[PDB]
Amino acid sequence: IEKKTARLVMIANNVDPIELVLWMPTLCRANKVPYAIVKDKARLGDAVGRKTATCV
Amino acid sequence: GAFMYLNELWKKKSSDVMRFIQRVRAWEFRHQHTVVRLRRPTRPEKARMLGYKTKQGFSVFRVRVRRGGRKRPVHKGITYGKPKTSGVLGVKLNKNSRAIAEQRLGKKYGNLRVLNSYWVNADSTFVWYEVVAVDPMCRTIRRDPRINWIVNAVHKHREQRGLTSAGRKHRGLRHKGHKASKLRPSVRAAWRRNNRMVFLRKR
Amino acid sequence: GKTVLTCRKGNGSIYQVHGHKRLGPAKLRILDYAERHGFMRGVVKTIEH
Amino acid sequence: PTRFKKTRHQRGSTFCGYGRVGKHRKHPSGRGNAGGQHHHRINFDKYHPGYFGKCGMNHYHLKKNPLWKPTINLNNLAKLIAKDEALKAKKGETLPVVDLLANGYSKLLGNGHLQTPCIVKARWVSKLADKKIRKAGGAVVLQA
Amino acid sequence: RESLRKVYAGRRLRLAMPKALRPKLTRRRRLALKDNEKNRKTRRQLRMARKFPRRVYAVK
Amino acid sequence: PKGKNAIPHVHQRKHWNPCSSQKGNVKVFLNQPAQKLRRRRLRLLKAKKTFPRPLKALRPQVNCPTVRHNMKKRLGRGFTVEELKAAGINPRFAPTIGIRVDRRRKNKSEEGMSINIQRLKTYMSKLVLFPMSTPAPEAPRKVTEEERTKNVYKFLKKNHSAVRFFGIRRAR
RNA sequence: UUACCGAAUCUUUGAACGCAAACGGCGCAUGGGAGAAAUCCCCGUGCAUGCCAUAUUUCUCAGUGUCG
RNA sequence: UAAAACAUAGGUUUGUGAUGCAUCCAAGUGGUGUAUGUCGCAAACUGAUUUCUGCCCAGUGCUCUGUGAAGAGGUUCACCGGCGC
RNA sequence: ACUGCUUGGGAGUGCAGUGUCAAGCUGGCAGGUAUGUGUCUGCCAAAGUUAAAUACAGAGUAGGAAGACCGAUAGCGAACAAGUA
RNA sequence: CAGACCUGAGUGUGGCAGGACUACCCGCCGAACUUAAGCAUAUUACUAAGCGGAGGAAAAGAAAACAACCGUGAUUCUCUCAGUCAGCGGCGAGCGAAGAGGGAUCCAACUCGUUGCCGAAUCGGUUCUUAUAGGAACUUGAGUUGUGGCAAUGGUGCAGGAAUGGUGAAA
Ligand SMILES: [Mg+2]
Ligand SMILES: [Mg+2]
Ligand SMILES: [Mg+2]
Ligand SMILES: [Mg+2]
Ligand SMILES: [Mg+2]
Ligand SMILES: [Mg+2]
Ligand SMILES: [Mg+2]
Ligand SMILES: [Mg+2]
Ligand SMILES: [Mg+2]
Ligand SMILES: [Mg+2]
Ligand SMILES: [Mg+2]
Ligand SMILES: [Mg+2]
Ligand SMILES: [Mg+2]
Ligand SMILES: [Mg+2]
Ligand SMILES: [Mg+2]
Ligand SMILES: [Mg+2]
Ligand SMILES: [Mg+2]
Ligand SMILES: [Mg+2]
Ligand SMILES: [Mg+2]
Ligand SMILES: [Mg+2]
Ligand SMILES: [Mg+2]
Repeated sequence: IEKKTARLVMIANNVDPIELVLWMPTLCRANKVPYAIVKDKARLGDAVGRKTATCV
Repeated sequence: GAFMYLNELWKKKSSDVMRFIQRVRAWEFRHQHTVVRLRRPTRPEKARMLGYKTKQGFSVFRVRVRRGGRKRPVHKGITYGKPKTSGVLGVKLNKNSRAIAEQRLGKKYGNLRVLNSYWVNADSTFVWYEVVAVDPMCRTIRRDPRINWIVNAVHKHREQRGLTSAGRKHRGLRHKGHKASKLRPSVRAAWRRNNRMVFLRKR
Repeated sequence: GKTVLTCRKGNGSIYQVHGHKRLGPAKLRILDYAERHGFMRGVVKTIEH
Repeated sequence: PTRFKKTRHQRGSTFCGYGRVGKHRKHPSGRGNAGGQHHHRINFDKYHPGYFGKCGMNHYHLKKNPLWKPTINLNNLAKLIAKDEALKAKKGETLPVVDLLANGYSKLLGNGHLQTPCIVKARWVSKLADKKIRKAGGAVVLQA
Repeated sequence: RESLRKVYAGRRLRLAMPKALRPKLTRRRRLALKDNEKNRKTRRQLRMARKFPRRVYAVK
Repeated sequence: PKGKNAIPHVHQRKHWNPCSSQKGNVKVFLNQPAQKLRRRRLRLLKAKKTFPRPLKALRPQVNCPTVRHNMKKRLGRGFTVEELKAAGINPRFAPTIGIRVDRRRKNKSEEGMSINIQRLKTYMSKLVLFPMSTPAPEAPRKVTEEERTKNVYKFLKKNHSAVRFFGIRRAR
């Protein structure tokens, strides 16, 4: 995000402390990286083969 | 630099978003036991500063503590002897509340060895410190150079001895130099050292 | 001085209710759905002291 | 030596010099300096007149090392100069040189009759020392 | 005991050994870090000790 | 307190003494001599144990702090990184060859600096490394010169007054 | 026989911990024993709570928590 | 010291509707009256019955009716915040 | 800030409680008399480990060396089946 | 809805905790007697008792230290500083240090988090090599809600020693 090499980012909706990611939407909005929140860290999980993914 | 964001997000504890998150938790934490283990810290970045690592044998605990001053446990509130030593309500515990939470936990669970604690939340009645206990006999701990000191018997109950960072705070050891000379190896050590009647062998 | 008897009854030691032979609390029936939407017939069985 | 105590002399004389009447008690007056302003008032006022009170400005955290300015008089500079070196010191000739920090002195008070010149080398000097020291044909040279 | 040390000889079962047969020391010698894990040092330290070995010396 | 006796201030009103009642606060030195041997045995026990190696590692010549002592030149606590550099030694190599290092010292003056680079540079000559396979000023004596004219006091006192009333001469 | 120390032996207890306890009481499970017309009886081992780890062939689950 | 005292019944008075009253506890989603609920509970005084308890509410007791200003700031001054009757 | 303990620590030494709660784009903390301000000096807190020199002031284990000490009402309570009867 | 995760249970499994000791030591707790010729602040004393904890020492320790110097340089200790022309204090009784300095000790220093560059390189378990190697293969098991790296040894063999013991003189 900061290096803005990312060209899309996928914040997960739910997170144990949302604080982990709570800032992230503002940070993509600042680097003007496209981003989307999505329903579950479990789905970013399996999408990455991890059992949960806070982000992708 | 995700820590840098998550660290300054928590520096705004009074911000209405952080004030809301904290609100729901303190609600959520009131309806939980005085000690509660967590699979993860509420504050991953803060726990990790204090030596927590997401590894086997590191475990986190959220230990509640009632706020407000100590009431000294004299019967019927009466106090005997000199008027100075009177006073029930207003004298304060000379011990930290991170200390008391590190000590509640480490005494309930002698299985473990508390590393540090950090403030998590605090409603009107309670403060919550999430402790980072290490389990001395997890193999991951035993074999990691950065942490296996905790395994050594000298730290069995560090917290009860006021060795943890909280227990060094109220113990005055956050000050070197002239602000902690009467305090400095320990208040007790300072006392021996000054109150000894040295007798040089030839005087 | 020394503790007043009004204060000692609050220890509720010697000063507790007896009640070994008490039958239990004398209350109304639990406020069932039946109480709230109908009635429950109970026959009186015996009037105790 | 227990042999020499008059404890040992008056073994047998029942009251050990404390008197038959007016018996040797304990603390016939208070512990230590008790009643310094009462029943021992005549005592401190006679002997320790300034004992009670406060006199001046406080100096919180005094550091005596910065304050360290020990003094040697002109009259005592023979203590430092070698007697052999000091042998011939005409004012118009060569002079023994006397660093005073080396010898542990800081200021140079100009007391008595110096008459043998020396180039005293010291941190401080009296108004009268540098004058006397010059009039003898010597010279203080300031150091630190 | 000489035939149960025989049954449980070998690393694979040594953790499964009856503890009457397991080498009792003191409660502390057993719970203490073993040298196997005591002398562990972080990889940086391991390298910064090879790079500057306690080279022997004398001063004439 | 009857008589001319000085007012006594014998701070012994605490239970330092050991009686039936108290475990006293007392530090006698009865083992002083035994300890003197213990250390003495142990330093000798140590030098035997590390024969080539000097009993004590190389230390810097440092200035003492205050005005009371700045004339004194005590042994320091390890060389500056700048000193070890100038002597050409490597600072993390230095301790392994018996040279104390001290990251905290600053070479505030070129004097203590150069006294030490000479010291390490002198030590590295004396050093024998098995392959893995205090200086100060003095003065003699001299004729007095221009010194005879000037009063050093009004020189000393201007310079003292200059600082002493420096803040009070600004407002005027 | 003495001295020492490696192998063991170490009864009832006791933190005491299977449950009790002014009871040399009583269990459940596991294996043994004797025995006996099985029931009884003795014995060994396990069986406290809390917590950490783990389920290494990844245990079984619970939630109008989140989703799919 | 067995009384003349205490108790006593009887009398009165006070609190109090559970958010209670009295009250224990260092402390708590702790405790006692209260397994109760005014014909109850808690507190006091008097001391069976008969008879009567006059006058005094003066005293005492009980009851009832942060925000501005100045200052460089520390600060200072000002305004609002249970009594008296 | 308030309170409380604490300290030689003094308009606060440390601490605790509660309220309040930073900074890091003239940073922060110390610089032993408060405040605002300007210089300068040392430092870089709120995470962690760490031998030695030190304690053993009613401990232990295994040994050892002693004494200008006591000498059986003394020295440990205990020279003995003494923390025993 | 099947599952998935999150949260939480239940067993199995492998461990630990609890007790003792507690002279010293670390944390809290916390008197009064006494002294002040009374006594409340003070003092006793930040002591005793009380509670909780360690170890063979502990605690402390690597600078948010001192100084104000020609500057020193972790901690502990010690002598001194100093019963102080510090300071506290019904400024009374009383209490009372610190810098520096001599010394002991000291080839004494390091590690995280973070930052940056990477990004599972990690860990656990299984097997394996004569090895629960700092090895190797293998593992979704944990872990990217961040392990770890970078910059700011295990196995087997021989010996000697030391140290303890065993032996051992004259007349
Ligand atoms: Mg006579
Ligand atoms: Mg006499
Ligand atoms: Mg007489
Ligand atoms: Mg007399
Ligand atoms: Mg008389
Ligand atoms: Mg004074
Ligand atoms: Mg049992
Ligand atoms: Mg009566
Ligand atoms: Mg009547
Ligand atoms: Mg009337
Ligand atoms: Mg005090
Ligand atoms: Mg910092
Ligand atoms: Mg005897
Ligand atoms: Mg214990
Ligand atoms: Mg008195
Ligand atoms: Mg005690
Ligand atoms: Mg330690
Ligand atoms: Mg430590
Ligand atoms: Mg130092
Ligand atoms: Mg004191
Ligand atoms: Mg990391």
